[PDB]
Amino acid sequence: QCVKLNDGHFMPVLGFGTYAPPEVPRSKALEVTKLAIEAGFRHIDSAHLYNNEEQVGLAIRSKIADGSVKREDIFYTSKLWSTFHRPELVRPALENSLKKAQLDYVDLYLIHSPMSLKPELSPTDENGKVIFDIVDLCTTWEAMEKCKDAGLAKSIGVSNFNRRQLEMILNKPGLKYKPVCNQVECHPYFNRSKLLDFCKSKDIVLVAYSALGSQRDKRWVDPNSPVLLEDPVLCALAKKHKRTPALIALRYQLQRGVVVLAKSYNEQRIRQNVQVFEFQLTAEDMKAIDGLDRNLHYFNSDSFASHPNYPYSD
Ligand SMILES: NC(=O)c1ccc[n+]([C@@H]2O[C@H](COP(=O)([O-])OP(=O)(O)OC[C@H]3O[C@@H](n4cnc5c(N)ncnc54)[C@H](OP(=O)(O)O)[C@@H]3O)[C@@H](O)[C@H]2O)c1
Ligand SMILES: O=[N+]([O-])c1ccc(O)c(CN2CCN(c3cccc(C(F)(F)F)c3)CC2)c1
Repeated sequence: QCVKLNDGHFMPVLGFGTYAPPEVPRSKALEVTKLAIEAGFRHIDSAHLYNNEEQVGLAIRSKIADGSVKREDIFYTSKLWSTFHRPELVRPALENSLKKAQLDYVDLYLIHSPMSLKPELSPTDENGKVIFDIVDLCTTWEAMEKCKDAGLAKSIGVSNFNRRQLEMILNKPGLKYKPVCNQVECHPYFNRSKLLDFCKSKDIVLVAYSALGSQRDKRWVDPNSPVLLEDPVLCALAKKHKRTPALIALRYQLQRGVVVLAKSYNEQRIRQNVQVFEFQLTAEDMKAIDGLDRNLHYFNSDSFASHPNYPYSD
């Protein structure tokens, strides 16, 4: 089922992850998203960065056209990339994203990250050092507010913000709309409980990404770090409930009132992940998973760690 946003709109509590790396043909994005919708998914998460909006838009419009689903049955998220943080660029980037997906509006538009870059998805100096930018994100937000006001996005939110960055938006002068959510890295090795409480107290949904340990992408993730789905507690619980570690991890998020994203480009696992609605972890199960937290984020950059808006300390 869904959950009510601080704006009145509803968000399905399970969402499909759509990112896949360059080497996965863009055609593939259209298939998987369709299987996702057929399987039961009603929340779809894309981004400009992901470069798959044409197919994801099509996927959706394809399932409206086969009578599977109405449009308001579907919750579609896109995201503003960091080269577009300047307010005069927010709306054009949203419009672009809509035009690509042949769609009238997105349910949710996010600030992908607070790490502003220079107005190239990854702009780079003479040496290959990525070029930072410093923008007042409150002006980015006022621009996001004009997009909601204009019906182009039903709900607005942020992604990758920490507590301090969220407070910055929440105490902006003349604030019109709270962010409805804050999409963040969240899984049992990095549960973000403190930030989860804060978000809750501000009537902000925490949406978990990489809740399955991520795609372990070579650009971002240290190959040393342990594979989430291989954890013995997550594996013990899978047997215990006759399910898979993935399913344990997803259901874990639901029972803390966290909306959870799951990515798969495999038809079996796409169908599997909706079994998350078929079973319950116990109170003991939950405290056991709570114990797994070890302050480990899969995404890393020595480059970005020195960006003035880097969200994690350390
Ligand atoms: N806001 C951001 O900055 C941000 C960052 C990262 C991600 N996201 C969102 O998060 C979404 C997903 O997160 P993620 O892409 O990092 O991946 P993820 O959800 O952690 O999943 C990672 C891997 O788990 C595997 N997997 C999925 N279901 C499984 C199952 N039932 N059993 C076993 N393995 C399974 C998948 O492989 P297969 O594909 O082989 O099934 C996938 O590669 C992304 O699509 C994106 O929408 C947002
Ligand atoms: O699978 N994927 O490769 C993949 C899939 C979906 C995505 O939205 C992205 C893009 N990410 C890049 C990392 N980023 C981030 C956020 C915080 C810290 C750090 C730091 F620790 F690295 F600095 C990085 C969030 C946005 C990559």
